Amino acid sequence: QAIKCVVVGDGAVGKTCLLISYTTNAFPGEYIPTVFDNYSANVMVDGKPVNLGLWDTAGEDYDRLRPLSYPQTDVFLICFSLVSPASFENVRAKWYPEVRHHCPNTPIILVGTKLDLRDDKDTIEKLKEKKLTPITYPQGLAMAKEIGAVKYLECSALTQRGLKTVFDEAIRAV
Amino acid sequence: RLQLQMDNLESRVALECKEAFAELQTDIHELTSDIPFLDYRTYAMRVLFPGIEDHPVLKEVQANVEKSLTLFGQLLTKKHFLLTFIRTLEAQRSFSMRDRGNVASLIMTALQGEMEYATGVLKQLLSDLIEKNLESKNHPKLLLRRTESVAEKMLTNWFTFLLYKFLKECAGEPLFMLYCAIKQQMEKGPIDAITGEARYSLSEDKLIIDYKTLTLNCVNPEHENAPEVPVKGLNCDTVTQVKEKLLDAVYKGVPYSQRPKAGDMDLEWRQGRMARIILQDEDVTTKIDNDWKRLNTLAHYQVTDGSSVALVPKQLWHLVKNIYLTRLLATKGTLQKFVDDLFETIFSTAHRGSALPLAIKYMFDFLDEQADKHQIHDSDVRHTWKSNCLPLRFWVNVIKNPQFVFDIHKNSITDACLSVVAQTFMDSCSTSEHKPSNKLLYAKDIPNYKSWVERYYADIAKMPAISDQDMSAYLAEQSRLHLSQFNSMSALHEIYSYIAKYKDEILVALEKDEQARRQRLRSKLEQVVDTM
Ligand SMILES: Nc1nc2c(ncn2[C@@H]2O[C@H](COP(=O)(O)OP(=O)(O)NP(=O)(O)O)[C@@H](O)[C@H]2O)c(=O)[nH]1
Ligand SMILES: [Mg+2]
Repeated sequence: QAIKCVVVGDGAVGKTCLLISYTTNAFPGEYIPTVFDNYSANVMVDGKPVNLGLWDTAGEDYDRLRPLSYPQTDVFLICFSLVSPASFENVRAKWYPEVRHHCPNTPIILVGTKLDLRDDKDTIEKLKEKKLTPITYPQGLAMAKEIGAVKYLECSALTQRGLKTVFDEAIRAV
Repeated sequence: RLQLQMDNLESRVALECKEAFAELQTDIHELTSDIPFLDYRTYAMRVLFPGIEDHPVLKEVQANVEKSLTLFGQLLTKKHFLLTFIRTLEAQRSFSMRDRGNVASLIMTALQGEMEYATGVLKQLLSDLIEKNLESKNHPKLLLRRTESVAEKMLTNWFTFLLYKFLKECAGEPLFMLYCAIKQQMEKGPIDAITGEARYSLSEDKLIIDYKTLTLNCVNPEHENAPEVPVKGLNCDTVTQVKEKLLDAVYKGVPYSQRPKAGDMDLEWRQGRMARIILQDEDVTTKIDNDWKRLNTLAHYQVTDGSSVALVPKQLWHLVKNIYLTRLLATKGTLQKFVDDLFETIFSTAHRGSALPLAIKYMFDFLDEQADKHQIHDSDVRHTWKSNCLPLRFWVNVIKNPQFVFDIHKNSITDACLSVVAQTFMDSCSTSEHKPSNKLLYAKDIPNYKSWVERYYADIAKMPAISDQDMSAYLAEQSRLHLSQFNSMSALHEIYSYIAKYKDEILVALEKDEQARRQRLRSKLEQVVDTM
C-alpha cells in the first residue's frame, strides 16, 4: 500500500539530506535550497510492503506555493534543527498551524534533525557564546505532545543514527 | 500642427522598428518555413453561413421526396424559373435581408455543379438591380453600398467560390503571415486575460510597466524520451495563456482543428525527478484580499527560468486595474511591412507567376459594360461600383476574419488589430477623402493605398477581355472540381421549403410572364409541389 508523506520545516534544517541519506542511504554535501521534489522507497514494515513517497518541500519565499504538496497526505514530518532553538520555536507557531489547516486529522511525527550536532564540542563554541543551548529531549518531547504529534523522533541525516527509526514510525502511524 | 507632432515620434521609434520587425520575420519564418488552409468544404461553409457550425449542407434519405427532388432540380435550372422565382419573392414585404441572404447562399450551394449557368442568372439579377436603382434616380455612387439585396448576396458568394484558388497560389501567404505577425507580437508582452487588452495593442482601445522574460523547456506530449521543446514566455501569463503558448510551439506543424484544446490539458511543473504538480489557473492556492478572484500567474506560483514542463490530460482581474502615443507607432511601424505586402498582392494583376483570377477581370469587364451602357463617364462612379463589389465585400471580410480561410483560432487581442487594418483597408478603397486614432495613424499611408486601388482597376481595364467561350470553360472547370463537394439534396430541399410559403404569388407570376407560360413551366411547377 502507498503512503503519502510530506516533510515541512525551516530552511537549512536537513530535510533534503534526511530524505537523501535514506532513499539512497548516502549523505550528500553542499546545500542547495529545495523548491519541491519527490522521492520513492519501498520497504517492508513488520511484514507488509509499502510504497513510501517522500515529498520534500521548501522552507518563506515558497509559502505561496508549498501547499500544493499537502493534498491527500497520510502523514506529516515537521522538522527542526536540534541545534537551532529558533526553528524549535517555529514548530508551534509556523508549521503546526499550517499543516493541520489543509490536512487536519492526519497524524504528525515531529522530528529533530542533526542529532550529531548534539554530542559535538565545536558547535557548542558557537552556542554557549550565543547564550543559546541545543534542544534537549524533554523540551522537544513536550513540544510533541503539545502539538498533538503521534510520536517524537530524533535522528541524524548524516550519521544515520536512528534515521530508519523515523520513517518506520511514520508508516506505523498510518 | 498634428502632422508635425507625429513625424517626430515616428523618427524616434524608427530604429526600434527595424530591430522589432527583423526579430519577427526570423522567428515567424522558421516557425513556418521548415499552411492550414481550410479545405474548400470548410472554407466555403464559414462564408455562406455566418456562425453556422451546424448542418444541413454536408449531410437524410426520403422516398416520397427524391422522386420530387429531381423536379425542383431540372426546373430551377430553367433560366426564367429562377428569375421569376426571385423577382416575385423579393417583391414581397415578407422576408428581410436575413432571408435574402440565405436564399442567395442555398442556390449557390445547389448550382455549384453548374457555375457556368448560375453566372448567367447572376448577371441578369445584377442587371435589373442596376436598372431599378437608376430608374429611380438613385445616386450611382450609393448603389452597391449598401442595399444587400438578393443579387448582391449571390455575388458575394460568386467571388467566394472562384477566389479560393487565388487564396492558394498567391494571397494565402501574406495573410497568414499578417495573422502570425499579430499573434506573435501581442504575446511579446502582457495580455490581460480578463479584459483582452494587451501591451503592444495596435488599437488605441485595447491598449494596456515592468515584466520579465522567461524561457521554459516543455516535454513534447506527442512523443517521449527525446529532445525537449523550449517555449519563450512571460512571468505574467495566465496558466491558460501558457497552455496556449506551449500548444502552439509543440504542435507547430499540426493544424488547430486537431490540436488538443487548452481546456482539456493541465499544466504540470516538472522538477527534480518524478516530481510534478498540477498548476491550475484557479485552485486552492490563490491570492486575494477582498471579495475578488485573482487569476493565478507565474510569479504567483514563482516560476523559474528554464523550468521543465509537460502537458498532461486534464483531470476576477489580471493585470491592469482602472505622450502615450510613442508605443502605438512602434506597432504601426513594426507591422508596416507585413501589411504593404498584403495590400500589394491584393491589388496585383500579375503576382508570382499567377495572373489575375478570371472571376475578377470578367466581373470588372461586366461593370464597365453596364457603366458604358448608361453613358456613365464619371470614373469616380465605376470606381466605387468595383470597390463595393470585390474589396469592401469579399476581401475586407477575410481580413477581419482570417479563420474562414485558415484552420486557426483568432484570440481576443488579435481581433482588435485586424479591425484596425480592415478599417484602413476600407478607407483606401473609398474615393472620398477624410479629415480619430485610426485615421491619424495611417494618415500618411491612405493616399498611397488609394493610388494602388486605382492602378489596380486601370490595369484590369487595359487587359484584353475574356471570350464568352473561355469563361464557360473556366467556370465549367471550377464547377466540376467541386461538383458534389456538398450534399445538394439538403440545399435543394431547403429551397423547396420557401416555395411553399408564398406559393400563391409564385404561381401567379409563373403564369403572368409570357415566358414561363409559353414553355408551360407553370405546369412543371404544379407537378413539383403536389408530388413533394
Ligand atoms: N552534520 C550534519 N549536517 C546536516 C544534517 N542534516 C543536514 N545537515 C546540513 O544541513 C545543510 C542543509 O541541508 P538541507 O537538507 O539541504 O536542508 P533543507 O532542509 O533541505 N533546506 P531547504 O528546505 O531550504 O532546502 C547541509 O549543508 C547539510 O550538511 C545532519 O544530520 N548532520
Ligand atoms: Mg528541503
